[PDB]
Amino acid sequence: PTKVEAHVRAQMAKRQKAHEEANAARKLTAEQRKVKKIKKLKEDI
Amino acid sequence: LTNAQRSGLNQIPNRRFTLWWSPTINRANVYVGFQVQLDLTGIFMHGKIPTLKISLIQIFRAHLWQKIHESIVMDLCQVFDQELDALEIETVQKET
Amino acid sequence: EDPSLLEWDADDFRIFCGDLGNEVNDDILARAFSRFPSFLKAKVIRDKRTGKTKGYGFVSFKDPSDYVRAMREMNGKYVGSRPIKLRKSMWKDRNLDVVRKKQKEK
Amino acid sequence: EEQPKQIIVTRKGMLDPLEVHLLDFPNIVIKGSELQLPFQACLKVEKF
Amino acid sequence: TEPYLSSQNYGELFSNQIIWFVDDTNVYRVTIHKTFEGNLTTKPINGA
Amino acid sequence: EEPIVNRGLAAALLLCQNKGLLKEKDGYKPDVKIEYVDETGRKLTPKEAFRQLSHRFHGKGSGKMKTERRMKKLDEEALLKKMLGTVALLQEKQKPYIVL
RNA sequence: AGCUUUGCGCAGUGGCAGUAUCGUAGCCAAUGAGGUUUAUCCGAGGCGCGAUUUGCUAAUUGAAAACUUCCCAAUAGCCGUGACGACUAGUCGGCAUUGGCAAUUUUUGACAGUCUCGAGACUGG
Repeated sequence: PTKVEAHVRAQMAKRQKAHEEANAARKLTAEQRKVKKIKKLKEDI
Repeated sequence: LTNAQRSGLNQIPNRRFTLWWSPTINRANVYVGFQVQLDLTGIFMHGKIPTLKISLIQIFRAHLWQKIHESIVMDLCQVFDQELDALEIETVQKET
Repeated sequence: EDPSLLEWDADDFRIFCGDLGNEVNDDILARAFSRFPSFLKAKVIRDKRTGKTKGYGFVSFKDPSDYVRAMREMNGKYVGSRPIKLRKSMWKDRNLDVVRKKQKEK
Repeated sequence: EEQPKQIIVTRKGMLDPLEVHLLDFPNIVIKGSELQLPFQACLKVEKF
Repeated sequence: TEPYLSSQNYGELFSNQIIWFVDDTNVYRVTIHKTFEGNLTTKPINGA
Repeated sequence: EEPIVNRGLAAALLLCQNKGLLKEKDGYKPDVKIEYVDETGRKLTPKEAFRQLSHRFHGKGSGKMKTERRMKKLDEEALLKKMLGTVALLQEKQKPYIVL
């Protein structure tokens, strides 16, 4: 019984890994947070 | 389902009734003969009983009459090959 | 391994049409799909020693964008005298069912 | 390989639904039992 | 209707043909719990 | 409960019975056996004996997919009847209730 | 810089799914739907009609369940016998097929079980 849900364990690891991939890209890497915090704080004086 | 399909679904028990009482309805005393032999089947149908024609065609569909005759012929020759020498038979011949 | 599957492939996609009228359609199918996607190759499976059509036929299209519109529009469309039924081609040959058997045990 | 081909119901009111729900498996045999086996004793052991 | 599993037919349980027993008695079970002043509850518990 | 007793046969019969594994004519008994078999020697179901008869009658057998299903079905019977408890015991001894 | 709220979108774990989820082009609806509780109070959708994609796999009937078969003929150890051949009526080698190959020296089984520290003992009542 360990073999079939070991396959599906590798596949759900693939699935959770793909969720973490789609969160890994589109992440505001290190400075896109900085430019969006800037465009939040720097108004249109 | 449609009104015509409900009609046909209620005529289904007439089909099983006609097929049930077929040996005494489809005889020659009951309907004087205009004996139409059923196609690819050895049944004669005294009287146009179209419900019985549909039921007996659906029984003998896909050449069941010829398959019955072929199976009986080949099983009988299987019997005659099983009992060849002890009836003093040289061989059998399934005729063409 | 029949030596006739190699006349359509250019990595192109094949639509499978079946339920076709065996009295006709030898080139009627080509005629009907011809407007879509420029001169192409569309066969009909007419078996030998008989000259009778086995039903099904394979129309190979240049695009899988072309394919979706063709499939959706000509599904059940009156062609010769029977409405065509459309599915995707199998081509389960040796080099893919060996891979399928290797994917079975994994 | 691990599916059974003979299934024995202890309580007699289950073989008739088992006939219905196992028509995908006509290879299996659904018989009743004259001997009933106390599997509520399995409930009585603390682990189960 | 198959011969029910008697005490003279149970010897067929142990040949090579794989056999299952389905005891469905303990599936739906309850506990009936009183407090004296007020009312009385019945808690459906898990079964097997 | 019966052991196959060494120097003894009858205990094996009491085991297998418990397990339920059991014109001037010629003048003679013609034991007609009418039997339907495939090429492998298996005793044939009358539905599939009629199917073999009708394949030979119509001259057109099954397709490829139904022959795949039928052949894989026959070796499913062959693989089944030629025989996870030890794997369950080894998985339980690794840690008792293997919940699926 | 970190925390965090709200709304929306994406994916994931789980749960639910015919008193559930929606469509509404027909009408009505914050210019108030719908209100028996608390009514000089509450505040959101309501009534009807109409619904409940796609891929994979299994199983059944059926002749056939849709991806480019059956049948006939022949070929693929020894003791005897027949010729051919070789060596002196006898012997030997190869070839061929017109009978046989479970009764002590072989190929149709004196084997099987037990016990003791590579070696022996016991039983087959």
